[PDB]
Amino acid sequence: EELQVIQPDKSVSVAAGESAILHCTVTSLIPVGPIQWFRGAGPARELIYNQKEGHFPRVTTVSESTKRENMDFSISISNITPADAGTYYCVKFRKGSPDTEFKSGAGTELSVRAKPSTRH
Amino acid sequence: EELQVIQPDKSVSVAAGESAILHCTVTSLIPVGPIQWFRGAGPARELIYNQKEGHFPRVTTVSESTKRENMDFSISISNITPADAGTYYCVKFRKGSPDTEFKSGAGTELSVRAKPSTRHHH
Repeated sequence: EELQVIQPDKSVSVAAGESAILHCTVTSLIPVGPIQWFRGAGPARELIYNQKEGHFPRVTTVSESTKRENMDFSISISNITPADAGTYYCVKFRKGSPDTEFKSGAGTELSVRAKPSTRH
Repeated sequence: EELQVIQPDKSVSVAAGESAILHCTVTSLIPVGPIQWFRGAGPARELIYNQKEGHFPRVTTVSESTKRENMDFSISISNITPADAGTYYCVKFRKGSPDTEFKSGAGTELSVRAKPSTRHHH
């Protein structure tokens, strides 16, 4: 029954300027600890969202609450540009001193479609 | 990639009169269609919650999401009594003419703890 982190989309394609929804659910509430979203798998990955701390004005959670019982950690990111293309990972932390990474999701690759030129 | 219905808890134990959380998630938004909850697997099973229609005064979603992309269909049922004990199934329907059952979760067995007596005598 060990926790799994489920990212059901391998890939998401959005038009430039549209919002992009990156899905993540968990199969257990055990162990307690934060779910964080990153762009990149690497040491220079960017923290995209953490509900417990920090400011992320582009992100809106699907779950619409911080209830401890929530199992959907999916987010929407507004006004997508090619700078946002990347593989996004939903990561389960175990609370501790310090919190440690328990499970990472498989990644969802965000691609961004350029607006066709006019007219013609 | 085909939709799965995930009920993480084989069993939940609740004290009589308290609320029971019965968890359910889906792994896909495809196909489009309602999630329903039932108590029982058989022909006399009770409809407990229906996304599309009906009044279920004792039942709310755990999730506060009002968004069509929500994947957490866990429910809280209030004011539990032993009459509520049983196995609860989260069921994905495919929208159609009529809607059909696409997949059923594995079920969660709800048990209800009676309140200890306050007396060690007749």
